[PDB]
Amino acid sequence: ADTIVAVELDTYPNTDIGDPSYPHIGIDIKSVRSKKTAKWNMQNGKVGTAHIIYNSVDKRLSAVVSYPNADSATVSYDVDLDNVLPEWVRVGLSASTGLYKETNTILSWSFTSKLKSNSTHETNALHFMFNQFSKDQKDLILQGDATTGTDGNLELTRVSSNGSPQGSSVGRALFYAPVHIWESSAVVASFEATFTFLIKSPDSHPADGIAFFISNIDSSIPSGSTGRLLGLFPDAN
Ligand SMILES: [Ca+2]
Ligand SMILES: [Mn+2]
Repeated sequence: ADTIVAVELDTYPNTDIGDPSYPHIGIDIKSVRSKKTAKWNMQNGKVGTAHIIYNSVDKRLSAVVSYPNADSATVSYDVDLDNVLPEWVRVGLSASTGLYKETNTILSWSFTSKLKSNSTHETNALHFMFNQFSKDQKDLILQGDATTGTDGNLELTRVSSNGSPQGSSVGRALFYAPVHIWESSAVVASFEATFTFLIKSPDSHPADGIAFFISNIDSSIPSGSTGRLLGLFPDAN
């Protein structure tokens, strides 16, 4: 199976797999059962922003999610990602719906990784920023139902022509180039990610959520990962 580290924006509480009884943000280390969660006052139909940060000295994966005019939600988990992830990874966004549904629209996405080595004022770095997506976005690997270009957005899950989100959908977008998160001469490794999202649902119970994830470079959507598994995991272990 894939190796997955993710920050989940979980819109639907599945209490039998350890979700709290409310929408929440969580840190997932190789399991959909988050190592840490925090309550998330999700807003149907409003544009939100998520930030993810980590560095190899502090070994703490942290995330913050907010909306304009509202307080934020934050979650952190102490973990050495070099003991979890391989040396080369791909980064991406994932989303799903199940019997309950929502739009999982990405309006922008940025990522920065830095490897600071032993040699004088070195730094290896990768940075990308999307503030709009075109219909043929060649530097994204789209998987499942994900599409780009509709209103210049990245639609991670299926939406009808009338704009209604569809259930039982799963889709991901990974940045085309592999990302180097560890090197033998590196003295500090760090990354940060930001994405803005629009989760819209005609229903009182939207599902299932959006995640920023880091994976083995050849990661693909696991079989049966619609719904609560967020397109990231093959089971709820
Ligand atoms: Ca859930
Ligand atoms: Mn959850």
